[PDB]
Amino acid sequence: SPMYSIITPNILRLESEETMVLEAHDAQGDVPVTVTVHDFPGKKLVLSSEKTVLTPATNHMGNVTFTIPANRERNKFVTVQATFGTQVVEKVVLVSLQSGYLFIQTDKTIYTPGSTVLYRIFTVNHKLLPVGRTVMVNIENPEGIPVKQDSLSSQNQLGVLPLSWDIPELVNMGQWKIRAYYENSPQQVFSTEFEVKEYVLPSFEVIVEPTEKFYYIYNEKGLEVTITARFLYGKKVEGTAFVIFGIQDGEQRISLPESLKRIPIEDGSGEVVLSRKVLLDGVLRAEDLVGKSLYVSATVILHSGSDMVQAERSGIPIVTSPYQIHFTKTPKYFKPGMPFDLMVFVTNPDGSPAYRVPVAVQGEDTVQSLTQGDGVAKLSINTHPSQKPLSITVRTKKQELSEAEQATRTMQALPYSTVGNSNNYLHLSVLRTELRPGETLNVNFLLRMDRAHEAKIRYYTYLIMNKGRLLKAGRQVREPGQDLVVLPLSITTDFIPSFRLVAYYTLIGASGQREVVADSVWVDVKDSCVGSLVVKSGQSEDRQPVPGQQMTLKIEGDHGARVVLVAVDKGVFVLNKKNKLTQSKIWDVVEKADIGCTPGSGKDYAGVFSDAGLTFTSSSGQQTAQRAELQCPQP
Amino acid sequence: VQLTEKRMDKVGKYPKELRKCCEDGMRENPMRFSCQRRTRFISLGEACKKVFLDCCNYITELRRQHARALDEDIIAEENIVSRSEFPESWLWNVEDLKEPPKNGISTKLMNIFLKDSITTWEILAVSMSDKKGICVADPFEVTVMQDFFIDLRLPYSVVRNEQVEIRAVLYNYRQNQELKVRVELLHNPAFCSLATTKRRHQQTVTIPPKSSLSVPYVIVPLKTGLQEVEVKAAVYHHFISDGVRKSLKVVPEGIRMNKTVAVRTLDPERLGREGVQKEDIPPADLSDQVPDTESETRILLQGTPVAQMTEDAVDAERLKHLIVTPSGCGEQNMIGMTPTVIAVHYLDETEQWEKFGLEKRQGALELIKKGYTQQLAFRQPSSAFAAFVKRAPSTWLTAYVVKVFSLAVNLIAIDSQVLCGAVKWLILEKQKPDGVFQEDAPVIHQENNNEKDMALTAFVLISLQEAKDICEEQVNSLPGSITKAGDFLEANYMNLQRSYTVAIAGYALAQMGRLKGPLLNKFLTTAKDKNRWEDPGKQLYNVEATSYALLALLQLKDFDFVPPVVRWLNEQRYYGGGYGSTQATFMVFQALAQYQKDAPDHQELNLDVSLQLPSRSSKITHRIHWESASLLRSEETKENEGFTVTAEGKGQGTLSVVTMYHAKAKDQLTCNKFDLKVTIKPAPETEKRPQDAKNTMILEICTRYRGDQDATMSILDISMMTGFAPDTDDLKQLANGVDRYISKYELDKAFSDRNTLIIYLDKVSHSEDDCLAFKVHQYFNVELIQPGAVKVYAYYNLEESCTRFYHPEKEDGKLNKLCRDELCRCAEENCFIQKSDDKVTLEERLDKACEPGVDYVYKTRLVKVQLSNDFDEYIMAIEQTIKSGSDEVQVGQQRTFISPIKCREALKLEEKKHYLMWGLSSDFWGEKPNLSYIIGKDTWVEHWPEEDECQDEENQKQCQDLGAFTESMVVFGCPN
Ligand SMILES: *[C@@H]1O[C@H](CO)[C@@H](O[C@@H]2O[C@H](CO)[C@@H](O[C@@H]3O[C@H](CO[C@@H]4O[C@H](CO)[C@@H](O)[C@H](O)[C@@H]4O)[C@@H](O)[C@H](O[C@@H]4O[C@H](CO)[C@@H](O)[C@H](O)[C@@H]4O)[C@@H]3O)[C@H](O)[C@H]2NC(C)=O)[C@H](O)[C@H]1NC(C)=O
Ligand SMILES: *[C@@H]1O[C@H](CO)[C@@H](O[C@@H]2O[C@H](CO)[C@@H](O)[C@H](O)[C@H]2NC(C)=O)[C@H](O)[C@H]1NC(C)=O
Repeated sequence: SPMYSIITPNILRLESEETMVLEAHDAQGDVPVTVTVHDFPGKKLVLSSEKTVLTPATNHMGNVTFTIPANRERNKFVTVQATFGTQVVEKVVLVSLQSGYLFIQTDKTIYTPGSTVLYRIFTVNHKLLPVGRTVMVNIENPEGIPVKQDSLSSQNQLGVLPLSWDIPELVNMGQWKIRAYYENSPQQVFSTEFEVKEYVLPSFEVIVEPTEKFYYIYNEKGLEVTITARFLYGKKVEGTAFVIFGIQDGEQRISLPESLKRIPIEDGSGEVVLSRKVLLDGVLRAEDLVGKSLYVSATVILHSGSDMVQAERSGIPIVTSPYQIHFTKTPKYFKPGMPFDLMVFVTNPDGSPAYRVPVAVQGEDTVQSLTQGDGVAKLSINTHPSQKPLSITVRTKKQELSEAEQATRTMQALPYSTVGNSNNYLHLSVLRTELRPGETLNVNFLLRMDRAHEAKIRYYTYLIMNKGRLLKAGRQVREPGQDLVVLPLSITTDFIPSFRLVAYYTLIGASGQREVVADSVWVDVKDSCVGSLVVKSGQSEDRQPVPGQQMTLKIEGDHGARVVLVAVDKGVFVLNKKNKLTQSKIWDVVEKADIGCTPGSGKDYAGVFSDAGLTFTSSSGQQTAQRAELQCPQP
Repeated sequence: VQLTEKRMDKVGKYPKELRKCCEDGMRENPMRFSCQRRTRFISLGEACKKVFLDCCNYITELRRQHARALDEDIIAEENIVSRSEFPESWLWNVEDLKEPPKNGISTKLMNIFLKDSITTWEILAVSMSDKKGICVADPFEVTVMQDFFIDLRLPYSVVRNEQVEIRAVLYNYRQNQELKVRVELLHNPAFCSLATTKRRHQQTVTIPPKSSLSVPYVIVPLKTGLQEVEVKAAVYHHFISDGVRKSLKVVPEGIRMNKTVAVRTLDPERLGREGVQKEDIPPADLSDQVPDTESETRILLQGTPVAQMTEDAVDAERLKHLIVTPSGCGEQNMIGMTPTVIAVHYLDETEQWEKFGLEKRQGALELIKKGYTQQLAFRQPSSAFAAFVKRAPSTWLTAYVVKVFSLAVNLIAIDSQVLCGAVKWLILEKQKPDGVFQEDAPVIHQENNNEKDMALTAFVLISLQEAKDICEEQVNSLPGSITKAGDFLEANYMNLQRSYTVAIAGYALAQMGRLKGPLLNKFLTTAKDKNRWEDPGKQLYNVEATSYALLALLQLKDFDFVPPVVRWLNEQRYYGGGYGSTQATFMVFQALAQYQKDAPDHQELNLDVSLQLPSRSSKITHRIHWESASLLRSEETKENEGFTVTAEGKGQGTLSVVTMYHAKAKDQLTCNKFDLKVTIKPAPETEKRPQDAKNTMILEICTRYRGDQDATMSILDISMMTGFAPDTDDLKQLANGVDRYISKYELDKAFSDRNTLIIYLDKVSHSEDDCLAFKVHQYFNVELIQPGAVKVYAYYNLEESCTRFYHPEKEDGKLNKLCRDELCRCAEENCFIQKSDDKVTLEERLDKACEPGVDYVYKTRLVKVQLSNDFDEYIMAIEQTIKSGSDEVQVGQQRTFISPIKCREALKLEEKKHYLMWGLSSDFWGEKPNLSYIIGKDTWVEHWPEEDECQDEENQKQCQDLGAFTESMVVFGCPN
């Protein structure tokens, strides 16, 4: 009795390279395979041939990759054909009308009326390679009204679209936006915002910043702040400063009137404190403030002139712990009997990861671990083969922090299923490292099943899912009686920013029916460039630059590559600070487009495939559910 | 004892929606305005008033106690995220990497010149390879640093013979080392400095670490124009050899004036006579001219009444030349569009882009884009458009905006959402069921209450006919709304009294063809001389009304009434060779250009204008021809001559003649429609001014309209004195206060002739003076400064205005700064023959009086002295003409001798004492019969002792010297 498998991504993007992975379980000789796709329901036919031969000498491997043409256009669906001689398997898959990515660069985020906005539009596909499409670029004022409209193509420009706009000296104040969409996809629009404010050039600069990035509520020391003021040419200021503290409730601000203090400024340096006493008198009860944020307002009046500068530091997070703990990386499903690996995510109150945070599990600690630079550490707990849902709690245990200062977090992990009640599992485990392209990564295949059908399992099929597409496919051999097999996977620049790994095995079941156990795991790689680009001083170091001077710039990039440059004042660059066009911020947009949802595993045997962005369908009666939705469950 | 903190504690109470009114009430007032007084200027609810009143009541009593017994008194406020001015981005260029790769590494050297800014630059790079995709590089930091830096700090402008003290600021950036520097001001004969040709002026100064130093210089500018001031610096021990060379502008002693002299339509045939047209043009008055200033007469020939305008409306940097007024308000800002729109239309319909230049068009379209972009700043929810951003929306203004927008839909992209929402607004919300339109804002334009209803509906109905077949499907009840308004017109039209309305509403009715019979007669008989529809006093409105009447005449295709009207409109240019205001200009522009487009007459250009200036030997022969990119020609003369113009054969055009000169100060003699009292007083010395301000003063303006109804859109045009600058805090408070005494301030130095501050007002009360005051700071100390000017005027009727000058105060003997040495004696040399040495022998007199230049030699007796602030007038009676010039003068007649203010102390002429004077024919000033004299570098002034006092010791020596001179000049004269 044979078995024939068709494996395909969850949502099929039009006009793009898509892989239809085919196999053959238990078949004497080889069988011709042709795949064809139709509109559902209708005799349309978007692809005809594309044949592959399932050679026994190659374990029956099949690629057949094709791009679906875009034509007559409630969320559309396509019926896919998988003919293996006589018996044919079909699937109703969801279609996606999504071009790719537009990125918008702006030299500054704030402008004066009169000045020029220098912006570029980067046109790239799903592999983040440049592609020549038609794009439409608008400039809106804060009131939504478009004041500049352009239709331009991005071919021969190899990606880049340089544009310019002069702000008239009498114009709307506020957050002007730059909307940009592919003419192929007026549905999907990309935006960047900038301000116009108005000409304001203060005499001196004031920076108000606390000694701590946060406030610990029970800490009786209070929130100390350092007021620094100095002229634009580095003269230390002498004057007076009026500070006042307040609590921000999401986007509603409550001024604490009794926190207003008047301090003298001596040699550009000043000191003030918001006490816990006065803090709690601005509302009561301490715990209600955890999650709220504090802000300072500093007004510095000179001793010489009447000149006066204001400065505001807000978003100072009130915390019960200097650290956070997250389970957003950890799978939500465990396999009773097998070990369960936790991907604990530890962040500072602001959002950035925290290096070296000793963490352990509640109920049974010891062993411990150490956080990497990406703020992740792995923790495993072997629990009993129980059908009961597992509730885990992970605390932190940093040295030189009090026990009442640490952070705690709970998650709920539901059991597998093994339909129907056969208790045979597969566990994928990976080492948590700062892994860089070019290195090798060991992948552990753990088997747990009754000692009767454990000799029949000869191979594991593993599948790579990268950037929503199917990446690589292969096999993993197994000698009967083996409880663990390792896979040497060679990571390249094709796995950035992150890749999923689905592994499954199939056999004649314990009772009589087919059993197909599956599991998935998520692995993050160093989220940087596919190529590279470096800017440094071309001249032999020597001495520092001087105004109006000739200097040399070295550009270390990729052959044939096009490099677009701009030189901005550090004063506006550090003034962003959220619309920064980083490489990390580029991959973040690729991750939030990725499919699907669950950071690994599933509710059942085929709930794994859907939660990783795949549709498994058997020649028997074992398939995944139909995905009619494009996005995920609400965060 | 806190006051700053007792403040904000009071703002501490009161709900969120109210802290605005309390905050603004706690503030003081530039005027002495009281608490209750401040109210009723306040525009919000009465809940807002109750807080405002309670809070300044609270504070004015609290600081009223501070006087009884150096502490701050300001607001901490909320949310100012300041600093917007950052250095412009650069290196906006693209380079691809074509160097042979070394395992990916494709190094590409790139050479650049760093900007001359002391800052830290952030170079951002983004790669794009069709092999390996996009790659955003890390920021590269370059800290551009300089140890020593000079900044030369000069005033915006200095008036000739003023005494500015400039300063050279020097910065030492070194973090732990004080710089010693040798700094020098270089000699420039343009101005008296401490540096002369004799010896230089260098001095050593030591600048502390991480700080700056100011080095003052006194300069007395002798010549007008742009003069170069240069300080040079050589720092000790370091070979840092730096210097700064800026240019300060020395303006003359009065106020700039473009005086329109003539206009005259140039049309041979038409009443220009078969005796082809001859045109007499009188000399410009220039009676009030400033002694020793230039003038210039600009004669312009126009091939078409619209030509200068067409030329200007098309160009971006000459577009502002259509209007003498500021353009920072709802309807004023429409220069950005209106002229250009009609000008492009005009050239489209007459097919002239070919000869004129097609390149200019794409340029012209960009202006209308820009203008449109600007106009959107005035647009509110929903689509309503107000005269000032975030303020009560205007029915008149929206109507206007709807017109130009509707008439632009073809030229640039107009958002139909923006356009049709406005038409949707005017109709659904502003039109009464009677067909009339309502105005709920304060009126921008020309004020039973018919005609109020009749005029505004006329203006709105003219707007809706442009949106007719654009907002068809967008706005449902357009065609019915126009009908309602059209019906209201042809019923009440026969009751119209004001000549203005009869035209505008006449045109509105003409557009429908509903101006007929008895109504048409009404429209036609309202014109004086059958060439204009005009009203008493309302001058620039008559240019507006007449223009409409032309548009109505063209709408009726009645091309007999038209010629004389176009002639009249052609010549109503009293502010330069131009109509003055926006609404005036764009109205005549449209109509005159509409005449060009709707003419059944091939009125072609072959004009042959010849010019004979009595100053030039050669005639001037201009030939303006149709089919040549121009239709323009101009000529300049430095002399104020009366000349004669001759036009010949075929063409209807214009001949604008305008002279520019500098009229003296002196407050306007007959403010006929506006009252103005201007005051400047020293603020208390502990007021706390900005760190650079040497001295602060309070400037109070008080103005009142002389009409039976309030004046609408009006302007204060305040030109600061020299070195002075207005406190932008106080002006803000005046415009952004919950009270609000102002609609906005401009502070625009268009260019040159002293930096100006423009204040927009919604109205000027005719009931009482409308006072507002504000602080001015003096960032340089100056001596002998000339008065700054202030001008009020109605924005839409410039004919009504008032000009006053303001000046600190004497208090007995004006002071210099300084004398003590040659620097002071340098300045005085300029005026009056510098004796010095005090020899002055009889033999020395005869040599100097015999200069071939010496035209007159009088013995005068000083009758009256009328010393002003800018120039001194000495009225001298002639006692004996020892030598008469081209100016004959009788013994016993009087001549007025003018001297600069910087020479009063040197001349020291006491009233009713006798003098010996002489000088060149160059000294003569202002033609007969009454002549004046200018005491200049060639004017010998000397005291003539009286007879009763020739007995004294110091006099008998000097007495018979003058007696020997008197005879040896009458009896014998000059020997050679
Ligand atoms: C009051 O009446 C006076 C006249 O008495 C007028 O005020 C000024 O009058 C000047 C003549 O005395 C006018 O100068 C003309 O402006 C030209 C500007 O050049 C243009 O540049 C633009 C770039 O945007 C180009 O597109 C054009 O093609 C032109 O080239 C000057 O070229 C011209 O004289 C020049 O001066 C420059 C100085 O840098 C020289 O380098 C050059 O060799 C040449 O001699 C002349 O100055 C001027 O238009 C005008 N200034 C104002 C106010 O703009 C006004 O008509 C009246 N004032 C008002 C507004 O009431
Ligand atoms: C499916 O076919 C592709 C394309 O033939 C294969 O991927 C690589 O193909 C290139 C052809 O130049 C070979 O050099 C590589 O060795 C192949 N890489 C491997 C082994 O995966 C591959 O056979 C299949 N890849 C997928 C999408 O599973």
